[PDB]
Amino acid sequence: APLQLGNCSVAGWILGNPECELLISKESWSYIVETPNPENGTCFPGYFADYEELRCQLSSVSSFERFEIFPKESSWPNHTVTGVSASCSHNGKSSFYRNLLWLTGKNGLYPNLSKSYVNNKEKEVLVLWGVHHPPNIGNQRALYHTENAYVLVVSSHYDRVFTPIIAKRPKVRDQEGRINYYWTLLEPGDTIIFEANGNLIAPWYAFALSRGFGSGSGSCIEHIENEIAELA
Amino acid sequence: APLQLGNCSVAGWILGNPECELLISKESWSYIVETPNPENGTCFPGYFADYEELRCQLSSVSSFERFEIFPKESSWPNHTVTGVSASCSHNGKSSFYRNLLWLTGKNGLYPNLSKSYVNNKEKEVLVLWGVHHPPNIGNQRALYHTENAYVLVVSSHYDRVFTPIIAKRPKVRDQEGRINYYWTLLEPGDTIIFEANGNLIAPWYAFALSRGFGSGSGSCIEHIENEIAELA
Amino acid sequence: APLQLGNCSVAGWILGNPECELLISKESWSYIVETPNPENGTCFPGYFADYEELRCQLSSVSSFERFEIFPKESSWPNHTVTGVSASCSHNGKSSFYRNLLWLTGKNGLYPNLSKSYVNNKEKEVLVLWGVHHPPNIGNQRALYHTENAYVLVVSSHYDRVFTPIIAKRPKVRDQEGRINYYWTLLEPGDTIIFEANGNLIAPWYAFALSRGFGSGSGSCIEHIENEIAELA
Ligand SMILES: *[C@@H]1O[C@H](CO)[C@@H](O)[C@H](O)[C@H]1NC(C)=O
Ligand SMILES: *[C@@H]1O[C@H](CO)[C@@H](O)[C@H](O)[C@H]1NC(C)=O
Ligand SMILES: *[C@@H]1O[C@H](CO)[C@@H](O)[C@H](O)[C@H]1NC(C)=O
Ligand SMILES: *[C@@H]1O[C@H](CO)[C@@H](O)[C@H](O)[C@H]1NC(C)=O
Ligand SMILES: *[C@@H]1O[C@H](CO)[C@@H](O)[C@H](O)[C@H]1NC(C)=O
Ligand SMILES: *[C@@H]1O[C@H](CO)[C@@H](O)[C@H](O)[C@H]1NC(C)=O
Ligand SMILES: *[C@@H]1O[C@H](CO)[C@@H](O)[C@H](O)[C@H]1NC(C)=O
Ligand SMILES: *[C@@H]1O[C@H](CO)[C@@H](O)[C@H](O)[C@H]1NC(C)=O
Ligand SMILES: *[C@@H]1O[C@H](CO)[C@@H](O)[C@H](O)[C@H]1NC(C)=O
Ligand SMILES: *[C@@H]1O[C@H](CO)[C@@H](O)[C@H](O)[C@H]1NC(C)=O
Ligand SMILES: *[C@@H]1O[C@H](CO)[C@@H](O)[C@H](O)[C@H]1NC(C)=O
Ligand SMILES: *[C@@H]1O[C@H](CO)[C@@H](O)[C@H](O)[C@H]1NC(C)=O
Repeated sequence: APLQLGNCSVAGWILGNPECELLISKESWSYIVETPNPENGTCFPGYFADYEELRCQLSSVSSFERFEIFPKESSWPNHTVTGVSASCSHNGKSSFYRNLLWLTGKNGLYPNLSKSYVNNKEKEVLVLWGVHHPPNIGNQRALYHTENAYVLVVSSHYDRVFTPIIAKRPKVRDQEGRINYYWTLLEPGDTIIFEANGNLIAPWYAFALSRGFGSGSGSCIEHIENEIAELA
Repeated sequence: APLQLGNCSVAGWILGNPECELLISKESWSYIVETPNPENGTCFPGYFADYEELRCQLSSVSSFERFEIFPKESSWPNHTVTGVSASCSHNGKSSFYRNLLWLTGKNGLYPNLSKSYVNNKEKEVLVLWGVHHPPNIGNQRALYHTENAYVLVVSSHYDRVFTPIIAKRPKVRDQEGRINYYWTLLEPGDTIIFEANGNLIAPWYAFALSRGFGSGSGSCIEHIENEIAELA
Repeated sequence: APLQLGNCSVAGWILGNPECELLISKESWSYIVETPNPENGTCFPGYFADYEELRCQLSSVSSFERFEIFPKESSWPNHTVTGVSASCSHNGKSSFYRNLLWLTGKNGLYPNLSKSYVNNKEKEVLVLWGVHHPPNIGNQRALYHTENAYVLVVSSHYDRVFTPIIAKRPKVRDQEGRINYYWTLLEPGDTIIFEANGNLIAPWYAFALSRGFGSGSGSCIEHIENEIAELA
């Protein structure tokens, strides 16, 4: 039972690109069907880290659930949660991915961010977030009132620090700057911790994946050895 | 002739996890047998770099030898070589991997470390080392008497610098901090150089691998093309 | 129709190692034939990034064209374009890769470099460049009159900053220092931007690749699923 998907890419589907009306009551799947030359992927162009592995850790999924992880109403009273960009306009209305929140400062200097989530779903949780990369220091200051910020993400098995690189690139969809996307799988019983002083796009929704026994570690090269074994 | 292994992972076996009584007169093997859901892997939880490739560069091995590379008695007269952690307790006794030495300072400021080894085994040598990542600056100071240190590893074909990131993670096996593992293959005739001013877990033992003709470059994706060729 | 290649590696061929007389009227190919234990690869030893993927993005190619991207005569009036090294000596004459230019300063402090190229070939363009890593600060100063420099490379889909690490390694081909190689595929209509204040080896020639329909994204793991599908 292959999952049916339109003119969108997996990145668009998982990030929550408004242009993709994929919000349907679909649970498990054996395959993902994707247009070989998709258009509706990332609203704000940029690099999607480990994109190949995310089409291998979701190549076969059992029970699949979308749930809210960090509600905008209560999670960030001291920050702006309306980082809307006309980069894309569903119904001609500027909007952002429906699973992410682009946070900015207000009144004074961007207040420090310290939040965490504990996985009590009894399933592995896929958490997605981004890092903002301004085209200019003046724009970085406009959003965060600083010229120097970092994003740190910590879990039991994954730990990385992200540094924003300010530089102007060729315009893509009229964007001079760029957003990079990162993700990790949070094991049951663990905690994901986010710490930042600016240039953070926070997770809003997260996905719980049963996975089942359709794969091994899920990583690619582990979805081939099994395919070869099946032929042999 | 598959290699028999208990409830341990390859990481545990190669690092020297005391809980794994795998110290047997075993040389060559055609396969590695590993429990699909292993428990006895890394004593001090953390990230193991390039773990998939180390189960592909050792997927098929001819002559295999464990030898001492940097003896604790003579290699570090100016450092502590007893970085024991109760993280694990063989016979209920706190101990560390039997192939690695966690070095710390003594008396004064952690003395600078400059050591090297020349490969004269006529075989490729697998060298493993780690980098310490404190949960707090106070703990970094307790061990090294500094708040700023780096680890540099240089060879003919591999050259990387490691920077420790101090941050507290969720406790794993009661550990607030974390150790990352790195490795490289040193070609015959080359030299591996270690330079550091703190936060280093030095290699103690190293492995000489004949490898033979059971693989190509050894890298994965090079252990599949050959498998497909065999089917075809 | 496999491409015939001598005692050289792909890295040597694409970089332009003088010792490799592969400058022939060869266009498309279905396979690349390479000596399993090649000798004539990189003149100045060092690390070649993403080398496996460059033997998978060129595993099958249709029309293939070598063209000049940044002519030495007009592109750098304020820099030295004769960074010759005796590392190798075709006809016993010190020379450098015939697709790269090792730039150095002159008279005063290495002038800042800002250059770009727009892809109007209607084909994907493969751009190669390098980063210099001195064995000593004194040598870095001799070439660039500085002790601190960086290289930044920006495109629509790729954006990375390179930091040189000064350290002495074991001599390889009598070289105490080392050069690392990096590359990216520039899509039609995009622009590649190079910005640096030292330690840059600039692209001189670039390749236009038709590619055709002999592969998918071209990435490895995407050249295997197709091979397995063919068997099945
Ligand atoms: C994809 O685009 C084509 C052409 O506009 C359209 O006919 C098709 O319905 C689209 N797919 C979906 C799911 O809307
Ligand atoms: C979605 O794809 C259509 C082409 O069918 C394009 O016109 C539109 O701009 C795309 N929107 C986004 C957000 O990519
Ligand atoms: C917002 O700032 C006030 C200090 O003015 C602080 O007491 C409060 O806890 C902060 N709220 C959040 C969510 O950080
Ligand atoms: C966030 O906390 C760090 C110390 O951990 C501090 O140096 C930094 O200035 C704080 N951020 C802001 C905007 O004050
Ligand atoms: C692995 O664990 C099981 C269950 O305790 C035990 O019976 C088995 O002997 C263990 N394997 C080894 C090699 O000790
Ligand atoms: C080894 O595995 C056993 C479970 O059989 C567990 O109780 C013990 O704590 C583990 N020791 C280490 C060092 O992982
Ligand atoms: C230990 O320190 C002394 C200086 O007090 C130095 O002479 C000696 O060479 C050092 N030994 C090592 C192994 O670094
Ligand atoms: C190690 O040597 C470097 C210079 O290469 C020096 O800056 C550093 O302070 C030394 N380490 C210690 C603990 O003094
Ligand atoms: C490769 O080296 C061998 C041995 O010197 C030589 O005979 C052969 O002609 C070389 N290949 C090419 C293309 O020159
Ligand atoms: C090319 O290979 C030959 C061995 O046939 C070797 O003697 C020569 O030094 C190599 N030249 C380069 C630039 O690698
Ligand atoms: C060379 O330097 C002069 C300033 O003396 C500047 O006007 C000129 O544009 C520079 N040329 C290039 C190619 O950077
Ligand atoms: C290159 O420009 C930067 C500012 O973007 C400046 O800080 C740097 O010093 C310049 N390089 C040189 C050699 O002056």
